[PDB]
Amino acid sequence: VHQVLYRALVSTKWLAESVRAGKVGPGLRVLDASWYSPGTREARKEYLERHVPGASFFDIEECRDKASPYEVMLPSEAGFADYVGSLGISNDTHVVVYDGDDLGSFYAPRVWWMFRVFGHRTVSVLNGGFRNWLKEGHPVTSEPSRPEPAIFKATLNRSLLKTYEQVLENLESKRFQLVDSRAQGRYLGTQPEPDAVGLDSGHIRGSVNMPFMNFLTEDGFEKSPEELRAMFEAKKVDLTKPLIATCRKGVTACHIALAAYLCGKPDVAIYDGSWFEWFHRAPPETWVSQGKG
Repeated sequence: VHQVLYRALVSTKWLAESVRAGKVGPGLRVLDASWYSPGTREARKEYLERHVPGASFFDIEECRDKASPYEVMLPSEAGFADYVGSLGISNDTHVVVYDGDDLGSFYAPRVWWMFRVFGHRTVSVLNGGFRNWLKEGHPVTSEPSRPEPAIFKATLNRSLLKTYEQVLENLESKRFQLVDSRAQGRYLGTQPEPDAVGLDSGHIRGSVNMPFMNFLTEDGFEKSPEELRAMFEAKKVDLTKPLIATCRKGVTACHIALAAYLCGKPDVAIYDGSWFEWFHRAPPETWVSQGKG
């Protein structure tokens, strides 16, 4: 089972029984892919302390194009491959991803999207994250997880990724819908982009703003299809037409993609470079801010 539409979301209950069943192994690998702004939370430490039994830590910082000047850029296929392989994940395993965000889901979508872009379809996100796992009393541990290495092969699926040149052309073709998942304020230019030197805020021209946190519920669970569908709609985003999601560094843009997929559209592509690279590569005329004119 890989699918026309594979199980994008698994539940806590689901994960718990699998663990109990002794399901975690070569066919099922769990991953913590938590990441937080420097000086706030310590993901890896947090992970070492308590993690779903048998879970591994997935390091965003390690898994990327270390050689690019931009933030968290996709690694190469070989890179990706060796990485996931060492975590004991083969082309045959079903990958479950989670993060510790208080919102319930921040970085997990990113990892989900990363597997897919590299050619794996059997990957899913724990709905309501570690937040929920804990809140429900599921089993936690600090024991070390040491998976046996597996061989994984990956293949880039160019259609789920967009580059600079491609978003630029889109400026003229207008063929795909550009949706921005950043906080309204950063989108509008009213608030500044954090963790950058000289980086101005604002958005690519003709982009639409869809704040990630709007797809989650107070309890930190994904909204329901009916809910998601009405959202894209109220926003004048047509699931029927082509769509490109962007953000700051192509992280929460993945929340646009997962929401579309549970809505039946699995082909939302992600602008990995995002605003960070855009701001440093494009002509200023291509963007706008509710400030610096």
